[PDB]
Amino acid sequence: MKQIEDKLEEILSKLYHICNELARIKKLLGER
Amino acid sequence: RMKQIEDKLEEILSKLYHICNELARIKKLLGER
Amino acid sequence: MKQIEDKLEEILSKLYHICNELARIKKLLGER
Amino acid sequence: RMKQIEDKLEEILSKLYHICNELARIKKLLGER
Repeated sequence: MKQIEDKLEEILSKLYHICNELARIKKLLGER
Repeated sequence: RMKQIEDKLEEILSKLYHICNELARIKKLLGER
Repeated sequence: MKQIEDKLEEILSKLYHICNELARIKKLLGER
Repeated sequence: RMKQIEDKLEEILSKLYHICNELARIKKLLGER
């Protein structure tokens, strides 16, 4: 169960990296 | 057409933020085990 | 706890929608 | 430049599939409660 809690933190960190990268992609497309 | 992609990325980012909040909420409930 | 299991199924379904849409976006960009 | 975006979307999709498998693995472990 703690292994699950630690996995969730890990997954959340990965998702924040993805959000940052999608925002970068949306910027780049916006720049033309 | 590129504006439609941009707008969809914006929508996908908001959905992903919602998912992150829900998974954070789960994590808190597991720390209350 | 079952509420958590049901939330995870819900989140997974949403993520599969997102994957499908990103693939559509990658197609569209590829088409020029 | 557009090929770099496409390649990054491909990388992000593979990361999201990995996340989906990990969350499915959690879900199974919660059904074994």
